[PDB]
Amino acid sequence: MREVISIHVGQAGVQIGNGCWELYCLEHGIQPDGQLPDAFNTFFSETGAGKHVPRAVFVDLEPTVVDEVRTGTYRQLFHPEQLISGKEDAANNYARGHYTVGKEIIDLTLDRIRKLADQCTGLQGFLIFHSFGGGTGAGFGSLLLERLSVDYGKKSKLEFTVYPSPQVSTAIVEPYNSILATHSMIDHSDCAFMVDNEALYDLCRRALDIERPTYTNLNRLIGQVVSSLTASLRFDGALNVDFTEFQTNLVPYARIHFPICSYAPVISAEKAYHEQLSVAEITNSLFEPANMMVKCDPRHGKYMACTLLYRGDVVPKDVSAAVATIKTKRTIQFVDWCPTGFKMGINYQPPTVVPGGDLAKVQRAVCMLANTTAIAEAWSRLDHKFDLMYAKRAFVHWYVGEGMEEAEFPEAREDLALLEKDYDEVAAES
Amino acid sequence: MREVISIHVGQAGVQIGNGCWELYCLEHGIQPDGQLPDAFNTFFSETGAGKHVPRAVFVDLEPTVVDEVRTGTYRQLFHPEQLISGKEDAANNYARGHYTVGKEIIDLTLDRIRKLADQCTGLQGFLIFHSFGGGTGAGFGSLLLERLSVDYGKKSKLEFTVYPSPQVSTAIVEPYNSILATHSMIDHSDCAFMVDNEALYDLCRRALDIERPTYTNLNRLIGQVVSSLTASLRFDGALNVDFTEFQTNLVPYARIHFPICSYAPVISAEKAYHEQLSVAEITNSLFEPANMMVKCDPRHGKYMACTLLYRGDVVPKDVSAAVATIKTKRTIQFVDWCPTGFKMGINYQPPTVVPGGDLAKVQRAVCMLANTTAIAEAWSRLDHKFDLMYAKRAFVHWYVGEGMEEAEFPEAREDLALLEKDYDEVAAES
Amino acid sequence: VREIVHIQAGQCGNQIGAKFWEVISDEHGIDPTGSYHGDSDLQLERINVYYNEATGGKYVPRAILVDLEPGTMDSVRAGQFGQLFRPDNFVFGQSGAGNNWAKGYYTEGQELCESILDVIRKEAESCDCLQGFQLVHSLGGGTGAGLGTLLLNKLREEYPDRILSTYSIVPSPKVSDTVVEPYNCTLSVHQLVESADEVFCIDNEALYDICFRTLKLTTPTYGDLNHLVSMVMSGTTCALRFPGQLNSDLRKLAVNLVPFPRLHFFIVGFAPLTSRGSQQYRALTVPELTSQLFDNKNMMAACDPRRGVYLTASAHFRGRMSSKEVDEQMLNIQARNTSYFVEWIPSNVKSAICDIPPRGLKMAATFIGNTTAFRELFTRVDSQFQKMYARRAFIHWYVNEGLETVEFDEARSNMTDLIQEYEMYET
Amino acid sequence: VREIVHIQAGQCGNQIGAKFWEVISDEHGIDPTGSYHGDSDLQLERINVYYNEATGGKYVPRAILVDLEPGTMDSVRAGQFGQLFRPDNFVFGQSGAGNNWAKGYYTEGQELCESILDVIRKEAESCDCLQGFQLVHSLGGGTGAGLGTLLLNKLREEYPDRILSTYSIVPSPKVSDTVVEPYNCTLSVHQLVESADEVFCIDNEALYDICFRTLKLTTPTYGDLNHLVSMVMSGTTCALRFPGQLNSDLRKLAVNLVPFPRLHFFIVGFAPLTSRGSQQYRALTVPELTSQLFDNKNMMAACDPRRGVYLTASAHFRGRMSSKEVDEQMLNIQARNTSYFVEWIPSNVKSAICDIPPRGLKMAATFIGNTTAFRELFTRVDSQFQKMYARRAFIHWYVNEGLETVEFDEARSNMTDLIQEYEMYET
Ligand SMILES: Nc1nc2c(ncn2[C@@H]2O[C@H](COP(=O)(O)OP(=O)(O)OP(=O)(O)O)[C@@H](O)[C@H]2O)c(=O)[nH]1
Ligand SMILES: Nc1nc2c(ncn2[C@@H]2O[C@H](COP(=O)(O)OP(=O)(O)OP(=O)(O)O)[C@@H](O)[C@H]2O)c(=O)[nH]1
Ligand SMILES: Nc1nc2c(ncn2[C@@H]2O[C@H](COP(=O)(O)OP(=O)(O)O)[C@@H](O)[C@H]2O)c(=O)[nH]1
Ligand SMILES: Nc1nc2c(ncn2[C@@H]2O[C@H](COP(=O)(O)OP(=O)(O)O)[C@@H](O)[C@H]2O)c(=O)[nH]1
Ligand SMILES: [Mg+2]
Ligand SMILES: [Mg+2]
Repeated sequence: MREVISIHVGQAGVQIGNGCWELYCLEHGIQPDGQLPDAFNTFFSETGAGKHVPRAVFVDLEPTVVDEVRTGTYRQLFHPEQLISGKEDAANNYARGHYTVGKEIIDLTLDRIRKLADQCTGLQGFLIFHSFGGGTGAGFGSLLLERLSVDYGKKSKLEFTVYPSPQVSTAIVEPYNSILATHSMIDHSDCAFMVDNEALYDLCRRALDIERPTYTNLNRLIGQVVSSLTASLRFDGALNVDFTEFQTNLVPYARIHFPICSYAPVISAEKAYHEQLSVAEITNSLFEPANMMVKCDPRHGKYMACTLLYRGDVVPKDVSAAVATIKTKRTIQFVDWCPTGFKMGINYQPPTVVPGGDLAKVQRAVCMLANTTAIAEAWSRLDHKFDLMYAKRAFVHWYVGEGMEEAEFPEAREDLALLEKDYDEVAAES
Repeated sequence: MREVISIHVGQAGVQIGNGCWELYCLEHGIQPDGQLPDAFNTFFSETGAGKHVPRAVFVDLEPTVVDEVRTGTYRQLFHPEQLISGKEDAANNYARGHYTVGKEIIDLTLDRIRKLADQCTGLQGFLIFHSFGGGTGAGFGSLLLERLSVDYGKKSKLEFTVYPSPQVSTAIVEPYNSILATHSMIDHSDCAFMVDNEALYDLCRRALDIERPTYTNLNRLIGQVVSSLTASLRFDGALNVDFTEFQTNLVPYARIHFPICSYAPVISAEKAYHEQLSVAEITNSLFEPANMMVKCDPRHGKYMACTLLYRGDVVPKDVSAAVATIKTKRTIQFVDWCPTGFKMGINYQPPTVVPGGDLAKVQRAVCMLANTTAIAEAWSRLDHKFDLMYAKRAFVHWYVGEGMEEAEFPEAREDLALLEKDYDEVAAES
Repeated sequence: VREIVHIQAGQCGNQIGAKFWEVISDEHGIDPTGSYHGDSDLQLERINVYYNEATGGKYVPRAILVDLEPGTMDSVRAGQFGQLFRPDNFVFGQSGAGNNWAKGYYTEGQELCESILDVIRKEAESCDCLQGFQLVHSLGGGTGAGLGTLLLNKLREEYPDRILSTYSIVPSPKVSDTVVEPYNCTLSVHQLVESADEVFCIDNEALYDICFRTLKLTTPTYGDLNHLVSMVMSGTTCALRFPGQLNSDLRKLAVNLVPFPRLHFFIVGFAPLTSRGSQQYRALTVPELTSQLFDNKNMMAACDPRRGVYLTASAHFRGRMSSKEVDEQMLNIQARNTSYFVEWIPSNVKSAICDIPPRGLKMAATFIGNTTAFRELFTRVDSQFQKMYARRAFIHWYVNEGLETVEFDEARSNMTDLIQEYEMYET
Repeated sequence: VREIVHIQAGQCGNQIGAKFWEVISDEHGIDPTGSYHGDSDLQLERINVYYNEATGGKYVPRAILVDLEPGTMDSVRAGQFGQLFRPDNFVFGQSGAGNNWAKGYYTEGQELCESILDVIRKEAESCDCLQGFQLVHSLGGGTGAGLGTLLLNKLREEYPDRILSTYSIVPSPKVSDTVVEPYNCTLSVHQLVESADEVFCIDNEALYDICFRTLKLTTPTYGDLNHLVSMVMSGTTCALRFPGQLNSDLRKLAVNLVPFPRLHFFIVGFAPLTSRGSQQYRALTVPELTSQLFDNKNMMAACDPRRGVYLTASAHFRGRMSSKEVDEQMLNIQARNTSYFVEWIPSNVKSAICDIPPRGLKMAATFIGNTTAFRELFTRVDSQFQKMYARRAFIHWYVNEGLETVEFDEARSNMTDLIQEYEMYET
């Protein structure tokens, strides 16, 4: 029919991949064994009898995360070829995952990705997951994209990655890997969505009523966003939105392609029992900085083109009333040369609950993707943290020994500066 | 009705012949005793009552391999005259197997093969098997082929021989026997197929999932290819291909005749759950260098002529679509002076499985035979290996002592250089 | 025998098309299986205008559906009237819509254009006569806006004589459904002005507003919105389909309402409209119909006529009614509001009467008018176009397809002159 | 009483003929055991054309089977209509098929030719009349291409007056089934041009294309492919077998379509063809048949007529129909598309009418045309032959059968002139 291919890289990619594919199978009708006790063609392939196989590839340079899937409940669903495991991980080193160890397995991975592309007659794009701080996520991820750019060209390569948190950090060398990866992301990727763990931690505690979450809860929220994005591509709706439509709207400039993401309603299973949650309520909740899943305040900057996606009971008449109310908010800023700024789409399939889930059975819901100049706040923090470590040359020795030429350090520094200039240059007014 | 004769020389030929008739009895449905619990007369002969007999001759200069069949379960199937065993083998010496000991038994075997041809009214080809490194495979094989050329003349002499592996080697004198036999094969053989164990081992581990194969597993893969090749003569099909049809199309020159072989799909049980195995997929697999049973990359050379053989569920519509897709892949090279390069053959009889087997019960399958200059990579390695021995005269004394004149060593070297010139001259373009 | 070929493009056109054929099939009395089970002989008089006959006692519409993705088409197949359409007329691509006017016009348009044209040629050259082509498409999208204009140029080249009447949905200014709406609309206007004889502009804002004011729909869906459009084309071609005291077809309409080749954009409205519960209290006569027709709240285009002046107007009436009563109202409404009509063209209101009303109404009326209020619509898009065009960057998505930057200047230049052309004639 | 002798050569010829006799037997109503059990007396009027009588009211076809090896007819013996054939007509060799034109013509051809000719002489001189011979063979192969041309010359030598009409499959233009096809085809071209009155060219690629486009067959087999071809020869001989308003036999066809002795290669096509799902919606009539016939996609040979120009054309019609409607259509399609017809020949299109259509179809049509588009077909094999002929070595296989160097040069030179001959007449 028309297909989308998913590639997952690293520990973050695999565990997010679990959350996504539970929700998809636990939305469509497919048992963990592949049988049934429609939109199947978009995400699954058919092998005869009654068995289905996902269109996904799982990649990591170490076996612990992958072998959890091989020994897990959902082991039977996946094709053993799809699960690729390395021997020893990159140890959070960009050069090690790019030049020495990454090139040992890069050409093995692309064959299977290309092999899956043959079955996809109506392929319209790819979805790729990363962790910026990781060695395999940033190192191997950059190498994978650079090849896929020349392999396929004019096919949308959409990405959904975890940006480093403003203060929460689990890796000391986190600034080094992110900036080197940033140069590779910007020139080859069509569009890449940012999310950070620190915002999700605060959201998963405040909106969802959880005292002490784990990575499993955060991945479940991530799964909802991706499903709503593809909901226009799977089931019927009064306003369909294709992948190619997101590419044109959300990208004003060739290098300003990073959006930021939000979802509403985010309420516990208990407290939805009191609230009606009309179209106006859920639309109003999105624009508050508290809900948004990146820890940057939009009020610091300005807004760009935005996208709204509605699921379930929504009627188009109430959307126009709600969006018009949004424009009356003087707390929300727009540039004069972007007067329209909105694309809306509606799908009738309601959101799907999760086994042992954290969300309520809401009849209607809305997903939101927006480009904003407030992301320059995130870039400045990463830029400042990088200069302190490079000024005294805190960790250069590890990266040099693994094949990286030091001249890459100033180049990635310079390219980040231009992007910071681009966000300020576009933010200017005439 | 229409007959083909099989001759097996050396230990490798005897063991392969055991596997080959093991497959044919299952394929036709003939019990090991010759009774039944069609295409029988092509491979078998009836003796009245209900007993059949293969049209095969087993020859080796030592009784160990032959007596295994004599004492084995299949002993009652074979005719006692067909099993000919010598007294002492050639000791991996070409001169011993050609001049001294080879001439002791050459005319005893030649009566036996000619006797079998009397009962073959429609005899239109022979199948002869070799191991190049063996003394009897090279020394006696040359003496047999030289006689069979003048005994029968314009009758197709097809050969299926195991070429020495690029690095896997079990005989020190291996380069010596290969070059000496090379002169004999090129002039007298109508067409000889190349295979090597090293490529067989790798495919038997990657595609077929075997940790540690034996020679028995490798022989069964060989038997599948021969069965598919002979299926056109034996069973009904929309595109019948005769031995003469293979001879005319595959070889563009007299000496360039050497083809290469491939087979698809080669899959285990659980891997076949997840793949639909369409005609396009199996044809695509035949062209990856990983599937060649000769360990030479086709990308090093070019394609001159190809023949495709399909069995079972295949429909001619999808063959034309599959082949046209192959033509678009110009990572695959054809010379301009051969634009067509293909003959396809379609048969309805599916592959036959074997108890204790290694292959999954696939509904459709395809076999591949093609000629290429990628083989010239293999000849260059053998030439460089030989010169190191002959420069210091590493093993001349053994061969001269067994009747061989030294002058044959440079002449066989010169013939190899002339053949290598032919392939490179053919590779030239206008 | 004045057959009309119907073409639908884009997500907007197909969903409009599905509801449109429900209205026409219901009026003629055709079973969703394609068989006639109606109640009057007059229905079978001139059903040939929209339908073709199949030998198995079947009636098939003269419809061609165009889209770049099958998702919209597969919804129509699952529709109630899906079986009615001829199976081979579905022409679709295998690539995303892109929402890009340049991509739809150049990359995917050329490949689809040749295949679509011959399918059109099948229905075009199959019947005894062909008066005009009817097109439904959106101007804010990429598929209908791009490929629809390309096919419009080719239709003119092969059939210059025929009336290329089109129905378009103009991007709503208050709440836009696409960020790149000004680019797509401005480029398409250049193609539409020079090629199309008749263009009717429809805004979803009024459809929302009319539903909320009059019909009192708490949750009006696109079904109701597309339904309010449905009678507009149904009423227009009704003069061809049924007898009347004064017939007025498309060519009569174009001659009267178009004073100059470039001033032909029209506003449309329908009467009567009443909430589904307040209909009891309302006596229904011809003067009551006229009051709704000229009321500024009933226009489906969000451009207030009072802010401009009228040049030409036409009214259609359906049902057995007095001819004097219709004629007197045109005189009365013209003299009462002389401040909104040009002095140098007298009798700016055209009239027509049709014998048979539509279903669900005993008397009904349709209004089509042309006025300088369109300057409001073009001012909104042009002002937004200048805002966007200085920030050249969105042309990046158009440059990669192959579009030259001077085309944007040409599109603005021609549309600017169209604004000026309406300005001068106001004097 | 216009008996026609049928000869089948090679793998392709025998399997097409086997499907051919299924169609003819069903049309006449001949039971597979060889006895009449049909439904109409009209079937018995002129069954003598293809069938020879046996004792006990049994009818045997006038068919001769030719091959180099027994495998092919053993499948024929197991066929559903295998019992129908005369046992002695099976003539075959006991050597390899070869796939070599030189081997099939010289080595095994001479032995086969003498035995086959007397078998032909059995049926040729057994009936009261003999109008022409019918041959089915492959050109990309070795047996049918080689031995068929040898037998073709001998048939002319003994029977110069009789019509030597043959059906041939052409080596495919894009993806084909043999490496040495240009050698086999080019050598046969020299024999085919001078000896055969009428040659029809057939392509498997068009057969694949027609099945996928119109019939929507997911897995079209050779049974379906041979079925579509079998309509063509069945329709051509239908004029002899049944009465009609305008009779047109083979000799009528040859005189009209062939302007010069060498320009006689023909393209064929059949109508109507419709998918099973969409056959309900069609309005099957005479004009609908005309649209399919001149449609470039339906033509069974991959040589696009629009790239060339027409010299002559002929259409056959079956069924009780209007004579005016057929005569009007042939004029309209002629004047509409004059750009593809030669000026110096008026009335480029021929027409004919037959009374009885095939089973299940109330109406059917067959189209045969001649055009310069065949220059595309010969250019493909010519360029490939030159690319082969620089590489001498393949001749070495043909040298073993006595084929000399001059034969390849002679074959290309005549075929190149055939391309030139079509080039000059385009002016
Ligand atoms: N939200 C979320 N983030 C995760 C998850 N797992 C890992 N991460 C992020 O990944 C970072 C650590 O890098 P890795 O997970 O190891 O990614 P990698 O590219 O495989 O790095 P290597 O293991 O060295 O190869 C952490 O700081 C987390 O922010 C997860 O399950 N959910
Ligand atoms: N693939 C495969 N190769 C075999 C097998 N048996 C023997 N060979 C090959 O045979 C080579 C050794 O020569 P021999 O098997 O002794 O053949 P030979 O001609 O009888 O040599 P002699 O015993 O000296 O007379 C090895 O290098 C193998 O490559 C077998 O069962 N399978
Ligand atoms: N009234 C109405 N408007 C619609 C419908 N579907 C889409 N639209 C409007 O059409 C505009 C553009 O539609 P789009 O999908 O881009 O059309 P396309 O890209 O040319 O196929 C949007 O602003 C929608 O609001 C419908 O069913 N009814
Ligand atoms: N349509 C069709 N084509 C066939 C059939 N059998 C063979 N062919 C085609 O005929 C060509 C040559 O066939 P070949 O076996 O060499 O015929 P022969 O050597 O003359 O007997 C090939 O390209 C085949 O594709 C058939 O049953 N149907
Ligand atoms: Mg890792
Ligand atoms: Mg031995």
